[PDB]
Amino acid sequence: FCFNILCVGETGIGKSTLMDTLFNTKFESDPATHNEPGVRLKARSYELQESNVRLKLTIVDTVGFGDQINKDDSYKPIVEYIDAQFEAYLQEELKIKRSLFNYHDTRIHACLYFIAPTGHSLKSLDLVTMKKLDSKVNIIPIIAKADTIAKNELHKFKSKIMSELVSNGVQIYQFPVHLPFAVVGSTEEVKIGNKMAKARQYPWGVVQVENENHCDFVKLREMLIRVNMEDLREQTHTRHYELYRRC
Amino acid sequence: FEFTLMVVGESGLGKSTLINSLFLTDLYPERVIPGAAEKIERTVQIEASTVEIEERGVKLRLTVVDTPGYGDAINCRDCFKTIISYIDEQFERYLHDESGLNRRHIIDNRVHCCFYFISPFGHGLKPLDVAFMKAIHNKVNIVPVIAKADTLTLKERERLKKRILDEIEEHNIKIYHLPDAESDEDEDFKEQTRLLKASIPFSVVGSNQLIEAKGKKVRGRLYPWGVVEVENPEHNDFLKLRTMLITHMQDLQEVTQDLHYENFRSERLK
Ligand SMILES: Nc1nc2c(ncn2[C@@H]2O[C@H](COP(=O)(O)OP(=O)(O)OP(=O)(O)O)[C@@H](O)[C@H]2O)c(=O)[nH]1
Ligand SMILES: Nc1nc2c(ncn2[C@@H]2O[C@H](COP(=O)(O)OP(=O)(O)O)[C@@H](O)[C@H]2O)c(=O)[nH]1
Ligand SMILES: [Mg+2]
Repeated sequence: FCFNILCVGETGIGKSTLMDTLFNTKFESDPATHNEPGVRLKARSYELQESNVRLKLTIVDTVGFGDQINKDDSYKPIVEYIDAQFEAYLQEELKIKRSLFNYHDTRIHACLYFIAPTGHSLKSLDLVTMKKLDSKVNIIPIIAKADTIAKNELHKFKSKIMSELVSNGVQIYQFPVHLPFAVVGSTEEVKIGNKMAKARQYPWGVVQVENENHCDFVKLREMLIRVNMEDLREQTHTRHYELYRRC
Repeated sequence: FEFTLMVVGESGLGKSTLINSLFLTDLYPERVIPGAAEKIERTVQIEASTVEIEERGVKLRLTVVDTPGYGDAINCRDCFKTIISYIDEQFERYLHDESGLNRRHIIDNRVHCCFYFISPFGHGLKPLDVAFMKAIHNKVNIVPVIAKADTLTLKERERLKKRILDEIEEHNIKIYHLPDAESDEDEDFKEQTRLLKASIPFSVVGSNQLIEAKGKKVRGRLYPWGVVEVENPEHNDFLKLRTMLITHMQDLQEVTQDLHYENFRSERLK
């Protein structure tokens, strides 16, 4: 029913486009400038049908992430939002006359962390932020704008990213395709065969979002939305929220 | 003749790949990319590689001055000091050498051009890009370059170029301007200067890989959906950037001497 997704990613890295593609609609997607004095968060809620299920979806985007010359403490407004939803849930549990069945859960159930496709490994900001978030939210690292990475570069880049996550002890969500998901988003259509498909048209070819040999979008949509939505909520409640509640 | 080209931009924008594509060189055989934890407080270092280039029939000493570490740290406050100090130091050495009695054997190490690589992943210039260019635009000939242009559709590419140009004007950034073509030059040279000027900022692709551009092995990048050709002007601006640099190397040197060096020299007086 209720599902809250946090998109952490640099300005223009494709957060709004990917969400529109994932749910096959047009959410609010006003671009940010690069001149925000610090990181802030934009939250929007939508009532969707995702198969048969009435879905109250909240999308929380970072704004201004990675844009300042001094990127110190960029994680703090993100953690503040995540902690505020933990605290709101806890205050609900501490009510005398309470109705947790009626309560609209606002806790982040999944964090899509958008990794810029440098082709090297992780930026210092990526490491610092994911380390600050990994005990607060289910981190799902993804390579954004993955059509940037050539066929002969993708596997090495994925492996370098995971090696950095492992060697630095970053805890990422384990789902109950080689990770991290390399995704492409697009609200534009291109005629492929006899059908109109979400795609990106270049002078040299067409990247098809739903072509699993082009990117991991289908696998992301499958794992995040079609399969493990309930598990992401439960891990949020029984692991991340419980850690906060313990203090 | 000697030419010194400085390269600045966020790590991972294909800068070393493009530089090696321009001259068919191998300037970074032992380069080590640091891990994320090492980049948290990484400092900018100057690295200079000098090679002999014999383009067409003219031989020239090319020095590429790279700035590894630029933009890596969490807090990029002093990411400009070392670069600015290096540029001013070359002005300082030249001034001492041309004022001395050994003027016959002066080695000109002044920086004649700076390729500033702009990320194609955002919407436009970032505060770091603006501050760095404003910090050096009175000292060096800035050539802004859109990196990894094969990440952009044509419409995205046109949109980003138009915005970068607007922001350069908004922030009063002085980039290098190509000389206007004289009237005595023939028509197909005047149109050449016009075509180069119209494509600024150049959006380029580089590659060290031979791919199959059906019929011939050429420089490019292979994707499951097609092949980007480095030297296809309908794919990216690599050839315009290369042609611009080779055609205007002498003018770049002369502006460095007549404008930036002279402004350093007069500003030098205490
Ligand atoms: N190469 C490539 N470009 C993409 C992809 N997805 C989106 N883009 C382009 O990048 C632009 C920026 O996308 P957005 O969705 O606005 O990025 P954002 O993260 O929401 O940016 P902000 O809201 O300003 O923080 C889009 O308008 C597309 O043109 C992708 O998968 N690959
Ligand atoms: N999409 C794309 N990738 C590139 C291009 N040039 C280089 N790369 C890749 O980008 C990654 C980093 O390139 P590199 O030259 O080391 O970047 P640098 O850190 O700025 O010197 C490597 O995987 C390259 O193969 C390009 O024009 N387009
Ligand atoms: Mg957006």
